[PDB]
Amino acid sequence: HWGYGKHNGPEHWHKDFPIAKGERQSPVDIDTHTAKYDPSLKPLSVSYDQATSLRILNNGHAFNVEFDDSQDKAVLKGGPLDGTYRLIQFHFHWGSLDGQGSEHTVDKKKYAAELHLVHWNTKYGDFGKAVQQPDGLAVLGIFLKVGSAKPGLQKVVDVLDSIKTKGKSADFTNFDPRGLLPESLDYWTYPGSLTTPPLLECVTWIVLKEPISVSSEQVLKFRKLNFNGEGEPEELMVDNWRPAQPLKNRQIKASFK
Ligand SMILES: NS(=O)(=O)c1ccc(-n2ccn(-c3ccc(F)cc3F)c2=O)cc1
Ligand SMILES: [Zn+2]
Repeated sequence: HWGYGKHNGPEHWHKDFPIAKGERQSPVDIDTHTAKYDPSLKPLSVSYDQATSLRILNNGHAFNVEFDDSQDKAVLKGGPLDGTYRLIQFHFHWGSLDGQGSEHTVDKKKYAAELHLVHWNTKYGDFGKAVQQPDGLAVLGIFLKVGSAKPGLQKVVDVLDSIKTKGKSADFTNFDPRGLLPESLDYWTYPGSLTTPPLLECVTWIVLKEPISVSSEQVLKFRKLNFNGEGEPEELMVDNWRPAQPLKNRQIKASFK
């Protein structure tokens, strides 16, 4: 099965998932000087006031905080998007060292981690139908750097001991994802893909310019998670990021200049 190891990592994925070599794969390097300001881009509308978190799950590749997406409770609209996209889950990618961990890069700079807030287009009725469509998903990506603690992240950090291994889940209600956002909603956007198998080319990527800062203690707690299940040999869940893929015939657009 695919993973992030020496024998099953990103360079192997194309054997089971040939779209890994496709025309709109993610992540990419964001070259800030070649991105083009698009004044027709609208400000993002992030409406998370009614978000209903349900649970947190270690899926063996990352941990997902999952939300109730059976009604328009937490939605993303505006920006480059047409229609309404519902928040289904968020997760992170992170490194074994503070100098790596993000999937997107900015002028080849790697951040310590990257947050992905995953949303699906309500015109397709459910998430599984949405991932089959070229405009099915919108993922809001936010970079993490190590510095001051992020207070809004601490309740995530504190539950991780309960989902150490693959397949473990825990109740996780009343979490407010607005506490994970930076001050500015300036962004870059491009059409791309899921960054893990099945690597489907269904994502409008929206990557925020402004990182959030988390403390060294917070990221150390991510690095104590395990890829393995309980009772299997322990392998630390670190470096669960795919490297930058070729931009090919794509232009990255900026909402700011
Ligand atoms: N890192 S990311 O681009 O934000 C990303 C990467 C992979 C996923 N992902 C993996 C499996 N699935 C999935 C789950 C249920 C389903 F019906 C279809 C899927 F593709 C999925 O959405 C979701 C998000
Ligand atoms: Zn992700």
